[PDB]
Amino acid sequence: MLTDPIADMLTRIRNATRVYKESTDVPASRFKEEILRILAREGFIKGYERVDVDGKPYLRVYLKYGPRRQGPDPRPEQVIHHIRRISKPGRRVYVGVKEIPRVRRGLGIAILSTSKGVLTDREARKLGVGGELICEVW
Amino acid sequence: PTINQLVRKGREKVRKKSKVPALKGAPFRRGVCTVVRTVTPKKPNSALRKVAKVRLTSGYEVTAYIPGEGHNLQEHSVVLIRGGRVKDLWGVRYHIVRGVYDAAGVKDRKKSRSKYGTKKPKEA
RNA sequence: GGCUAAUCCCCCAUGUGGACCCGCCCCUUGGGGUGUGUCCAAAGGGCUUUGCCCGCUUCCGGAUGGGCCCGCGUCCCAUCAGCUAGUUGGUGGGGUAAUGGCCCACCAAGGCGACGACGGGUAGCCGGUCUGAGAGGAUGGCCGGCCACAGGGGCACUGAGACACGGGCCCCACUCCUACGGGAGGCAGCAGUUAGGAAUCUUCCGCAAUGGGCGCAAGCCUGACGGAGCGACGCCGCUUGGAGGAAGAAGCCCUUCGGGGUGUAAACUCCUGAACCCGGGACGAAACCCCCGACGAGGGGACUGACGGUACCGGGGUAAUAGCGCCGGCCAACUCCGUGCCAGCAGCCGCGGUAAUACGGAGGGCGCGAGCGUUACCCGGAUUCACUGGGCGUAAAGGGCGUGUAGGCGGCCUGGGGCGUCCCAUGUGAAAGACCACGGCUCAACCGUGGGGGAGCGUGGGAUACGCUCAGGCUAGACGGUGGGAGAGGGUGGUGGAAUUCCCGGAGUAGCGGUGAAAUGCGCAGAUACCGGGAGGAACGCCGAUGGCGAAGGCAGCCACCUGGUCCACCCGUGACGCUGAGGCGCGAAAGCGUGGGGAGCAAACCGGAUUAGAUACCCGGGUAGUCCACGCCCUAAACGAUGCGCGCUAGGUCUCUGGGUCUCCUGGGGGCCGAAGCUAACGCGUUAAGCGCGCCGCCUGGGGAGUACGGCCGCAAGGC
RNA sequence: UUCCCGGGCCUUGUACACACCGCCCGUCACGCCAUGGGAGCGGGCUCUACCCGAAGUCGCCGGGAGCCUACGGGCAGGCGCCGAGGGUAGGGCCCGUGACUGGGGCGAAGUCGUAACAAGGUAGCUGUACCGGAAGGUGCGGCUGGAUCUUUCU
Ligand SMILES: [Mg+2]
Ligand SMILES: [Mg+2]
Ligand SMILES: [Mg+2]
Ligand SMILES: [Mg+2]
Ligand SMILES: [Mg+2]
Ligand SMILES: [Mg+2]
Ligand SMILES: [Mg+2]
Ligand SMILES: [Mg+2]
Ligand SMILES: [Mg+2]
Ligand SMILES: [Mg+2]
Ligand SMILES: [Mg+2]
Ligand SMILES: [Mg+2]
Ligand SMILES: [Mg+2]
Ligand SMILES: [Mg+2]
Ligand SMILES: [Mg+2]
Ligand SMILES: [Mg+2]
Ligand SMILES: [Mg+2]
Ligand SMILES: [Mg+2]
Ligand SMILES: [Mg+2]
Ligand SMILES: [Mg+2]
Ligand SMILES: [Mg+2]
Ligand SMILES: [Mg+2]
Ligand SMILES: [Mg+2]
Ligand SMILES: [Mg+2]
Ligand SMILES: [Mg+2]
Ligand SMILES: [Mg+2]
Ligand SMILES: [Mg+2]
Ligand SMILES: [Mg+2]
Ligand SMILES: [Mg+2]
Ligand SMILES: [Mg+2]
Ligand SMILES: [Mg+2]
Ligand SMILES: [Mg+2]
Ligand SMILES: [Mg+2]
Ligand SMILES: [Mg+2]
Ligand SMILES: [Mg+2]
Ligand SMILES: [Mg+2]
Ligand SMILES: [Mg+2]
Ligand SMILES: [Mg+2]
Ligand SMILES: [Mg+2]
Ligand SMILES: [Mg+2]
Ligand SMILES: [Mg+2]
Ligand SMILES: [Mg+2]
Ligand SMILES: [Mg+2]
Ligand SMILES: [Mg+2]
Ligand SMILES: [Mg+2]
Ligand SMILES: [Mg+2]
Ligand SMILES: [Mg+2]
Ligand SMILES: [Mg+2]
Ligand SMILES: [Mg+2]
Ligand SMILES: [Mg+2]
Ligand SMILES: [Mg+2]
Ligand SMILES: [Mg+2]
Ligand SMILES: [Mg+2]
Ligand SMILES: [Mg+2]
Ligand SMILES: [Mg+2]
Ligand SMILES: [Mg+2]
Ligand SMILES: [Mg+2]
Ligand SMILES: [Mg+2]
Ligand SMILES: [Mg+2]
Ligand SMILES: [Mg+2]
Ligand SMILES: [Mg+2]
Ligand SMILES: [Mg+2]
Ligand SMILES: [Mg+2]
Ligand SMILES: [Mg+2]
Ligand SMILES: [Mg+2]
Ligand SMILES: [Mg+2]
Ligand SMILES: [Mg+2]
Ligand SMILES: [Mg+2]
Ligand SMILES: [Mg+2]
Ligand SMILES: [Mg+2]
Ligand SMILES: [Mg+2]
Ligand SMILES: [Mg+2]
Ligand SMILES: [Mg+2]
Ligand SMILES: [Mg+2]
Ligand SMILES: [Mg+2]
Ligand SMILES: [Mg+2]
Ligand SMILES: [Mg+2]
Ligand SMILES: [Mg+2]
Ligand SMILES: [Mg+2]
Ligand SMILES: [Mg+2]
Ligand SMILES: [Mg+2]
Ligand SMILES: [Mg+2]
Ligand SMILES: [Mg+2]
Ligand SMILES: [Mg+2]
Ligand SMILES: [Mg+2]
Ligand SMILES: [Mg+2]
Ligand SMILES: [Mg+2]
Ligand SMILES: [Mg+2]
Ligand SMILES: [Mg+2]
Ligand SMILES: [Mg+2]
Ligand SMILES: [Mg+2]
Ligand SMILES: [Mg+2]
Ligand SMILES: [Mg+2]
Ligand SMILES: [Mg+2]
Ligand SMILES: [Mg+2]
Ligand SMILES: [Mg+2]
Ligand SMILES: [Mg+2]
Ligand SMILES: [Mg+2]
Ligand SMILES: [Mg+2]
Ligand SMILES: [Mg+2]
Ligand SMILES: [Mg+2]
Ligand SMILES: [Mg+2]
Ligand SMILES: [Mg+2]
Ligand SMILES: [Mg+2]
Ligand SMILES: [Mg+2]
Ligand SMILES: [Mg+2]
Ligand SMILES: [Mg+2]
Ligand SMILES: [Mg+2]
Ligand SMILES: [Mg+2]
Ligand SMILES: [Mg+2]
Ligand SMILES: [Mg+2]
Ligand SMILES: [Mg+2]
Ligand SMILES: [Mg+2]
Ligand SMILES: [Mg+2]
Ligand SMILES: [Mg+2]
Ligand SMILES: [Mg+2]
Ligand SMILES: [Mg+2]
Ligand SMILES: [Mg+2]
Ligand SMILES: [Mg+2]
Ligand SMILES: [Mg+2]
Ligand SMILES: [Mg+2]
Ligand SMILES: [Mg+2]
Ligand SMILES: [Mg+2]
Ligand SMILES: [Mg+2]
Ligand SMILES: [Mg+2]
Ligand SMILES: [Mg+2]
Ligand SMILES: [Mg+2]
Ligand SMILES: [Mg+2]
Ligand SMILES: [Mg+2]
Ligand SMILES: [Mg+2]
Ligand SMILES: [Mg+2]
Ligand SMILES: [Mg+2]
Ligand SMILES: [Mg+2]
Repeated sequence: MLTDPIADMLTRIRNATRVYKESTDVPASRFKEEILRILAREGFIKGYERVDVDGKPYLRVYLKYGPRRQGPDPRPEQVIHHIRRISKPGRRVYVGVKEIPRVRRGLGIAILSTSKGVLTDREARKLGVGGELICEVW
Repeated sequence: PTINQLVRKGREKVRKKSKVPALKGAPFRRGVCTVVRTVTPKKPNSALRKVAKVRLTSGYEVTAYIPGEGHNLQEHSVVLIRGGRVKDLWGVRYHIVRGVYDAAGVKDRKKSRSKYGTKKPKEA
């Protein structure tokens, strides 16, 4: 049993990208899907699809990288530099609308889960709601 | 420590210990000389440093430096304790204030008068 | 003892109404209505006395101000862990404005506590204030709000209200008065005295203003207050001049004797005019009151000052205080002389023993300037208690190991509720302060008017992703079933051979033994070496590994029995049953303790021999506890991977133990070695993580003092925590 | 080429870096400072048990034993509970001084040891135990945080 499936998914993505994998399988759930959809729309991942591994649901996530680089270490820039759980089981952070944080001066995102659904920071402000602060990504 | 651990226990505020129980809280303290003598400083230096044993208005007994060139303090004189140490001496935690009570300000000192407690000289 | 009035006290009456018992109705805690019975009122004074004023009585409501009650928030020590007898509850009663163990009677046996009760220490709390990027830390003077106390302690009376600072009773301490019986006092009010202390003001003016008490008013009272005084204690404004003035006086300092510096600085020239004199001179003041009107509304009119002859305005008018710290780095400012580990400096590192930008003076310089330094204390920096925002292989820091209690945390799908969470509205968040705007004193400090913000909490409405919860469902976690394994895992009993020692016998002499060399020691009572036989105890060669098992400590001959853990295949069963784990409980090398055994070898202590300057030591000869078994304690360790447990994720290569497979190889589970990414102070770690993440526990916070002291718990003691 | 003296290069350990003519530990003595135990004694608090108990409120009596009366009762006064505070007895805790005593910390820098750091000259460390006045030594077991006869000191 994963103790925090969301943190687990984010971490899988992190590890995956850090070795420049083309894709990564996370065990599937609705909530994970919503978080993904947000990433995909934001451009951090190419996309994701549903797939059955050992006849079990998984979300396969297609990662995204930079162009090849020059000099020593040709390895390309990451599209996801930073992916981090904020609210965790055992400390759950919830923010009001006035408290939804601007991430990397706007270049990043924060993902919130709200009673309007899973939004980004901008989405939540424009919708005027707060909620649980899920993760930072930039 | 895990968050639950801080909820259970929590960080501990660090108490501060007074380097100077001249105390009764005070900035200065009146006292009476018991001994007036000299002492030999710590390892790297050599000199005869001038100090006094003082009984205090705080009912305390302490060694005090007698800063200056010359010093008039005698056995039974009354004196004002400043506080602050002399680093190369032993357990001298306080200085005597020049210019007040029986400790007169340093004879013929032109430059830093306030420390050493001497008034302004005369001009021709 | 006697006289006497009243708005003083009391009795009958009138009952608008009201209070009480009982009944009824509506509301629902003792709220409101109603009926019968009962019970309860009043005070008079002034006037221009025919009408009005000031009052009085009962009732209902208003307003203001309080009492009591609840949720939540409110410092340190667990070396304070158990506390409690009106204690916890009940029935009845007493008491109060009123609930209430607030108090008493009787009954029940309860109440509180690791979510920290009880105990000890400290402390008035807050709006705010200081600091801080913030979070936070620290504080609560002044001003506003609340509490509490009035020399210490108890108590009540009077009243709407007090258990009453300038009221009362009692006790205690203290000061005084005393005819020795006895009395009087209460500045933590203003001012003042004294003691203590580093330190904190005038025995001022005034009732003019605002406010308060009484009075119909006139008016009286007000050390509240409005002022003035003293202290650079703080903040703010202001001054000690302004312009001209040398290819650059003197003096003083440096000098490479050429010169360089103080420096336009001065002198001097001119100009302005702080102080100061003269003149004028306030605002704060309009009501109370007078007139008309009806003592109203309205309109009109006059008295009224501490500050003060102050501020201010006009005229006149003198170049007219500067100091304090620093100048080695941090840190802005350098030279000369004097001193020679002295005298001294010092916040830290450090400077001074003959060139001292560090001591002392001087010149010069930097910084502030009516101030400048110092000491003390708070925040800061310090991310150095780390929520923001730290750690633990070797720097401090993983608990010896486990089992599990409380607690913390929790896979996938669906539905209900909406407690957390979020949103809107709304009430509250006083004033002051902070912020913003505009304004008032010439400015500012200071002050006014206005606007905004604001966590938190109350009420109402809404949202449902996440967390919670309830109901249902799934199988990927977890456990089970079946069938295979490998194993020094544990307990019990038995048994085997090598060797040592000892005893018996044979044979057999002169030494053996031991060391660097020796000696003690053993041998003619026949040793050593050799052979045969016996007794006993302890440990298991080869196999044996760089191997295996266990949670750790730890486990090695062979056999049997009892028994724990674990791995793989099948994918068969249950359906989240999970992870962690403060306490608790159990295990826990060696040594050690107790009672009994056992005793071959080894062997602390010990007895000897050498070596050595000496020996207690290193080497040699003996040797007791002990080492071994039973049982009961002890609970430490480099108990080490110096690396807590679990889960998921992130290249490979290679050797190996053990399963499965179509067995080159692949697929599990172990042990190792190199190494991706990555990490790390480095060394190193690297699918057996010291990488990336999540959950929970333990632990750290400079070195010593010190795993010490005191306390407590445990222990037979040693000693442990 | 083993040895003695001097030297060169590579490697290893090091707590040395004035650099082994080094460093540190420790004992006895000498100077100060803080502290522990502590007989006995001085004062304080607190609890429990019992005795005394002011004021006052409340309760009872208030009687041919007092005062008033409209005969309904009122006051004085007595008694009781409670009760500040005092005493006695013991229990516990906190300061004060303290004979005697244990280490500890420094300090000019003396004394004699040579344990540790190089395989520190017997590898070290360690829990426990015995021995020594102590440094230490030895036993047993553990750790690697170990290097490839004796015989000093600077
Ligand atoms: Mg790929
Ligand atoms: Mg909120
Ligand atoms: Mg004292
Ligand atoms: Mg009379
Ligand atoms: Mg009379
Ligand atoms: Mg009469
Ligand atoms: Mg009356
Ligand atoms: Mg009547
Ligand atoms: Mg009626
Ligand atoms: Mg009211
Ligand atoms: Mg203690
Ligand atoms: Mg009682
Ligand atoms: Mg009353
Ligand atoms: Mg009752
Ligand atoms: Mg609780
Ligand atoms: Mg107090
Ligand atoms: Mg601020
Ligand atoms: Mg506070
Ligand atoms: Mg106040
Ligand atoms: Mg009192
Ligand atoms: Mg009194
Ligand atoms: Mg009192
Ligand atoms: Mg009172
Ligand atoms: Mg008074
Ligand atoms: Mg004095
Ligand atoms: Mg004053
Ligand atoms: Mg007045
Ligand atoms: Mg008035
Ligand atoms: Mg009136
Ligand atoms: Mg005043
Ligand atoms: Mg000029
Ligand atoms: Mg010149
Ligand atoms: Mg003129
Ligand atoms: Mg006026
Ligand atoms: Mg006026
Ligand atoms: Mg008229
Ligand atoms: Mg009028
Ligand atoms: Mg003028
Ligand atoms: Mg003029
Ligand atoms: Mg002049
Ligand atoms: Mg500088
Ligand atoms: Mg100086
Ligand atoms: Mg000289
Ligand atoms: Mg010189
Ligand atoms: Mg020099
Ligand atoms: Mg100088
Ligand atoms: Mg200096
Ligand atoms: Mg100088
Ligand atoms: Mg100067
Ligand atoms: Mg000023
Ligand atoms: Mg901090
Ligand atoms: Mg900070
Ligand atoms: Mg600290
Ligand atoms: Mg943190
Ligand atoms: Mg915070
Ligand atoms: Mg740290
Ligand atoms: Mg461990
Ligand atoms: Mg549980
Ligand atoms: Mg969940
Ligand atoms: Mg809700
Ligand atoms: Mg609001
Ligand atoms: Mg406000
Ligand atoms: Mg305002
Ligand atoms: Mg602030
Ligand atoms: Mg203005
Ligand atoms: Mg203001
Ligand atoms: Mg609501
Ligand atoms: Mg719904
Ligand atoms: Mg739901
Ligand atoms: Mg739960
Ligand atoms: Mg279910
Ligand atoms: Mg099986
Ligand atoms: Mg076995
Ligand atoms: Mg066995
Ligand atoms: Mg045999
Ligand atoms: Mg024989
Ligand atoms: Mg024979
Ligand atoms: Mg013989
Ligand atoms: Mg012989
Ligand atoms: Mg034989
Ligand atoms: Mg025998
Ligand atoms: Mg072997
Ligand atoms: Mg081992
Ligand atoms: Mg078995
Ligand atoms: Mg088995
Ligand atoms: Mg199945
Ligand atoms: Mg089923
Ligand atoms: Mg566990
Ligand atoms: Mg446990
Ligand atoms: Mg044991
Ligand atoms: Mg043993
Ligand atoms: Mg024994
Ligand atoms: Mg032997
Ligand atoms: Mg010998
Ligand atoms: Mg021996
Ligand atoms: Mg460590
Ligand atoms: Mg340890
Ligand atoms: Mg950890
Ligand atoms: Mg491998
Ligand atoms: Mg096979
Ligand atoms: Mg493996
Ligand atoms: Mg690398
Ligand atoms: Mg590196
Ligand atoms: Mg490696
Ligand atoms: Mg792995
Ligand atoms: Mg893996
Ligand atoms: Mg891991
Ligand atoms: Mg590390
Ligand atoms: Mg310390
Ligand atoms: Mg110990
Ligand atoms: Mg005992
Ligand atoms: Mg011990
Ligand atoms: Mg040589
Ligand atoms: Mg060469
Ligand atoms: Mg070289
Ligand atoms: Mg070498
Ligand atoms: Mg080494
Ligand atoms: Mg050194
Ligand atoms: Mg040296
Ligand atoms: Mg009594
Ligand atoms: Mg009476
Ligand atoms: Mg009594
Ligand atoms: Mg002593
Ligand atoms: Mg040695
Ligand atoms: Mg040794
Ligand atoms: Mg050695
Ligand atoms: Mg030992
Ligand atoms: Mg001994
Ligand atoms: Mg020995
Ligand atoms: Mg050993
Ligand atoms: Mg170490
Ligand atoms: Mg070692
Ligand atoms: Mg020798």
